[PDB]
Amino acid sequence: KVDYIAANHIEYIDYKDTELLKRFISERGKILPRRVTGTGAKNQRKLTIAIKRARIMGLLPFVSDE
Amino acid sequence: PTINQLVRKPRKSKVEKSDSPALNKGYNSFKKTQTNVNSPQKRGVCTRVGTMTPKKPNSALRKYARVR
Amino acid sequence: VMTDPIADFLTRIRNANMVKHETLEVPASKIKRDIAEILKREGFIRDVEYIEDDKQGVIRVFLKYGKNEERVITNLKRISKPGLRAYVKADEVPKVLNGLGIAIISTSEGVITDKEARAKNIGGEVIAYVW
Amino acid sequence: QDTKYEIMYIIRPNIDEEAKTALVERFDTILKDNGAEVIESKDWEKRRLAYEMNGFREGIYHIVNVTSPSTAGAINEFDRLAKINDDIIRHMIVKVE
Amino acid sequence: YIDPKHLELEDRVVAINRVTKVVKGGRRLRFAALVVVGDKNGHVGFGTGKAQEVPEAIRKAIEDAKKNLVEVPMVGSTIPHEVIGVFGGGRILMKPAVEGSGVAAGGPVRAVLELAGVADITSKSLGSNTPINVVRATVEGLKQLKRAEEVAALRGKSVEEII
Amino acid sequence: AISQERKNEIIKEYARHEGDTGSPEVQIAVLTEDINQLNEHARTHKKDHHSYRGLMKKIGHRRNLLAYLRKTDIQRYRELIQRLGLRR
RNA sequence: AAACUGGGAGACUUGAGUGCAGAAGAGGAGAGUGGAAUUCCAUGUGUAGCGGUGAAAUGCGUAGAUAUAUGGAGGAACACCAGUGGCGAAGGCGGCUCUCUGGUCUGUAACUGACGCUGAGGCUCGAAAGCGUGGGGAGCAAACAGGAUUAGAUACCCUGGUAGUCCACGCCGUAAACGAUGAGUGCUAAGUGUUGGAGGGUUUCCGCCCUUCAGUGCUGCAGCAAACGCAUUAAGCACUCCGCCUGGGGAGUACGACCGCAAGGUUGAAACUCAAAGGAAUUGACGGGGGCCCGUCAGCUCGUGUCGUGAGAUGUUGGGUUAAGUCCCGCAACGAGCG
Repeated sequence: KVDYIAANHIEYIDYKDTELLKRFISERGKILPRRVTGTGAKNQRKLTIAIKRARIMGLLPFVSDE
Repeated sequence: PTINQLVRKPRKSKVEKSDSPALNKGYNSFKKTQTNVNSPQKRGVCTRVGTMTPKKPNSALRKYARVR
Repeated sequence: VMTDPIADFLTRIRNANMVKHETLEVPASKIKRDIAEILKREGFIRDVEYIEDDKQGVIRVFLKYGKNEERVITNLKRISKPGLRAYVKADEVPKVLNGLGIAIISTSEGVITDKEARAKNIGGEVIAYVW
Repeated sequence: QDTKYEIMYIIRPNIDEEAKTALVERFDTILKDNGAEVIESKDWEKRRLAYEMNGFREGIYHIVNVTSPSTAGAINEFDRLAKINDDIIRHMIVKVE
Repeated sequence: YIDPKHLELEDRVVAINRVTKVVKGGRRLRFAALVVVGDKNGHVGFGTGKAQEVPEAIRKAIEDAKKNLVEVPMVGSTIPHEVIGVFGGGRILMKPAVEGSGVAAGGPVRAVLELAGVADITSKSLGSNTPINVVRATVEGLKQLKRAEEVAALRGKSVEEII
Repeated sequence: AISQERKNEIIKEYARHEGDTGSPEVQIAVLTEDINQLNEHARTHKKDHHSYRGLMKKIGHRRNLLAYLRKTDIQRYRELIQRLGLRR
């Protein structure tokens, strides 16, 4: 379990690269805890702001069943 | 307290009171009633007589009077 | 904020004595050096060495222990305090612990022990009891 | 100095290819008339959406890059004009650093 | 260390206490005893024990009391200096007295003081007056008494240099 | 609240020698600029009780430094408080 | 006389502030905006129930309910993230974007040169409920109505339902407003988590080892405590300044005074009456407390030790086994008596 944002030395998150974001949300769209993904305390805050930003701009589903 | 608090406002003790307070009396003749004159006894006239029953758990009829 | 450096010195000595280890360091001062010499002359301290670099300090004290690691100073007390000062007259000089302990007094001719003061017949401010 | 923003809006899908240029140039102008130095303006991609916004499930994304002093009344003008249009669906203004 | 119990010792009762323990049905009762022990020469110990009758209790207590003993220095029928002994809510002050003045001391402390051969001393209890804690505080205060020789030895001095 | 160019702009005229960021003249002048700007912000946002705390603490700091300057040199004190426009 | 405290002329940089370079954050005020759900409305399909309880009933329904599908309207709260995590002097602060703004932490060593600490009287802020003026009003809900239950039920349970809960501006000024622990400063063993930084090494070290600041938790020593316990975030050792206490009732009452539209708040007695009222722990008995077992039960005590300031404890608790305090193993206990 290694912080994948520390795997690369990635500085900015940009809420647009929905390819990176899509691995922190479950198979239903809900945000996964800091445990099940092994990220840090502040990268988690940035990631959460990122995907909340994404959902509003219609890049990402709020709920996904239909 | 700090000794500065004590100097701002000193210590005050409690005031004691008798349990025979009707024995420091004064006349009711010319003006009014004076409190300096601690007595060992006082006299009076009995305005009634009779008996009364004590507290718990005694039992009797104890003689008494009322006196002016 | 610090308001009594003499009391701070005394409590360093007592705190490091009760835990029974063999060194101690304080920021220096003309009065603390005086009472460190008085503590050395009577037999409570083993030594005192004077380093000094760029601020006041420092003063290093070397405590002293018995033959079975028992303590030669048993307590230590500050008498005159900033907030209630204690002045003593030549016939009021105290005798701490029936002579088995010392008092420390500041007079017009030095900071001296309580024997040296009732031999000269003067008095002054009372710093401390160490018994 | 200044502050950098990134404006990102979503055009209507079913418009032609001249009203689109008209809209882009229109908003570039009305950014610049209030002292907002625009420094990039592009199209991005045609995507479908994760939910329908008004009745639309596709839209064209456009991003701009702009600096300005933090007090200029420019970047609020974009908001005030964008929420009353008919071809734009959403916008997000965001400080960039 | 152990002052070993091999002397001529005159004991003394200081207290007894009817003490119960409620069980199924009614009540049990024992007797607790507090005893002092010494030889009126400077060796004093205290000890307590309980049994079902008073003689058995006082016996077990003297048994216990002899296992402990303290040295109690003095300089001519008078304690060397002034001490304050504290043990759990019992505070006892003791002063050196004048030749032939006696012991002015309360109930529990005077037993302790008389069975160590103390002759002239003044006391006062600034605390609680439960016999056990008074006795324990008094013995706690004797243990602070310092001989004049030992002080001169610990420091680098001689006697007649600090007295 | 003042920018970092206003600040140096006004500490380059109440300095005494060069390299003079201390010197209670500098500190009370910069604090005066701050208190003015914060008074503006309070007039606009008068139910921001959490910024008024900082306003009051700045005022306390300035009054303390003024007391110090006075108790040690009255000439510098008078000249300042004339130059800066206070002492109502 | 001249050590200390006070006064006068100087000098210094460690306390305190400033500059320079960086870091984190549901700190505050204003203005917009998003999706999930509840309610009502409109329309299609659709047949007799739905709802509710320990059981029922009141209620809604054949003027077509509930369900189910699509569209609108309005209000309030922000799932996952989310954590003995973060921020704030406290009260408190959780969707997102922008504008205005307060404080903290870390490194450095330009600068000033004791500028510091505490703070009666005074001012500022202060959960919920409540009051005034004008808006808003979906869900919930004092008062109130109807149904039940009971000996009775002006309650608990069910169906409804008004103020209020929401916004702007004024007032009120109290809570178990709590860590029942005032603020500043120095000193005194160790072990282990987590939040934000700074240095050195190995160096993809950016994931590891060591050191070091500031927060936040757990365990534990000296010392302290009446025991409970506390313990570098002290309830330890010490100095400075403020607030407050002196048996229980009467009583936060009466009287006067200030404050408030009101409700009320702050200040604050005595006459008389009792010999107790309390804190913490101990052995029993009980519980409409819990767990293990079984179908003539298997329990009740003492001596010498050790533990506890003390009443007291241990043994007689724990694992296994047994019909069994019947046996074994372990254990400050080792043995004994009636069962």
